[PDB]
Amino acid sequence: SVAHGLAWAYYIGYLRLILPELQARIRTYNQHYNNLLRGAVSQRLYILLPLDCGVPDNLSMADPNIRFLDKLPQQTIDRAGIKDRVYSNSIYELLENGQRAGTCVLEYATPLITLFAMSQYSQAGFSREDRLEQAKLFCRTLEDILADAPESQNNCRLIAYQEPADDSSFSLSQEVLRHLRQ
Amino acid sequence: SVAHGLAWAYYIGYLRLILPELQARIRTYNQHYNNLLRGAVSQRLYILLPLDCGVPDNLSMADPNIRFLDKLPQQTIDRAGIKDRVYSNSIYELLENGQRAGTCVLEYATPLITLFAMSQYSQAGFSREDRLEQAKLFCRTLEDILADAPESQNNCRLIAYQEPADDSSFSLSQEVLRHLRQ
Ligand SMILES: Cc1ccc2c(=O)c3cccc(CC(=O)O)c3oc2c1C
Ligand SMILES: Cc1ccc2c(=O)c3cccc(CC(=O)O)c3oc2c1C
Repeated sequence: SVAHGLAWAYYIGYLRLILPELQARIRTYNQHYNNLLRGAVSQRLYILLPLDCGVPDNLSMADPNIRFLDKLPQQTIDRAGIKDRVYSNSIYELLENGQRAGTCVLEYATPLITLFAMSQYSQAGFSREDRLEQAKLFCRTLEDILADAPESQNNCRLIAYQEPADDSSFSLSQEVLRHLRQ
Repeated sequence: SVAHGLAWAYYIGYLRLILPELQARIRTYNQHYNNLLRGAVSQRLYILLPLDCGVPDNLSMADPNIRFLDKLPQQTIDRAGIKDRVYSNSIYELLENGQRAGTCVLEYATPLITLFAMSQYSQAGFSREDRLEQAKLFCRTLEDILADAPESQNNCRLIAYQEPADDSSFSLSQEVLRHLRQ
């Protein structure tokens, strides 16, 4: 199964690398730019999982109620298969009814890009129906990995959603706010 | 298939983001530091694919006839799912009888880390035998992808190899040089 392997790859090649020092990075940021923030970023990493596998080029453009505010200070990673790579995470403001309702570190799950690409390329032998099935499977597998994972406790949140196409009353910031509220 | 999706993920999420500007980065290196390197690094990316999926902490330590020389100039990435990310590549010295015999951009394919991990974790439901079969299928699938991929014509080379178990005296250094010499 591609989703099974993708979930493990996403965990092994990203999440178990980024999550250990994430809560430290967020506390550090909440220390030094506190005068600037007049608030506090939340502790967890919020990962967007659109089931249609539609990943935009820029998250800032994706919803007018989600707004880029700041970068976390970087993290260079020193491991096998990874040498001197610079990882950065972005911090977003979430608006509700014109007002700031939350601030969190937020990003899309990259393997959805691969699932989407696989459905476009004929050499991959992957249909658009295969795609939705695999995306749900990817979400559930990853969910299960993180439940039992030493690195993943209390510091990572999966936000999976299906977007109606295309009455489009959907709000991405509403969906994130629903998880943030806890 | 796990390998099928890992190969596509490696192409979609690394190789096609890195290959397009590789030669230019190398060409550019062969100038600014031509006086420092006193030679030339070859222009392709050499990807090591150990079938036993053993990927070392430091390649430099996998064979002592493989020594780290220098880093390439950095590339920043502007794609979807990957804003403000800094990628570097490494140049290695290959030794033969104590002297330099070649210079190349060299790295292990990361999905083999994932294949290895999956064989170690119960939750992955993935055996040692599953691992070797999938590693072979990964190489074949990746080959097929690169053969017809726009970004991957003539700037990439796969070095798949199987370590004998009888003699613990196989030479990665020599294997890489065997490809290099053409
Ligand atoms: C741009 C892009 C696209 C797809 C993947 C991916 O499938 C994928 C799968 C497993 C692990 C990674 C590593 C990462 O998210 O940095 C992956 O990264 C991808 C990236 C960076
Ligand atoms: C450290 C590590 C381990 C495993 C993968 C991986 O499986 C994997 C699979 C597909 C794509 C990527 C992205 C990359 O190699 O930068 C992947 O990256 C990994 C990395 C960076």
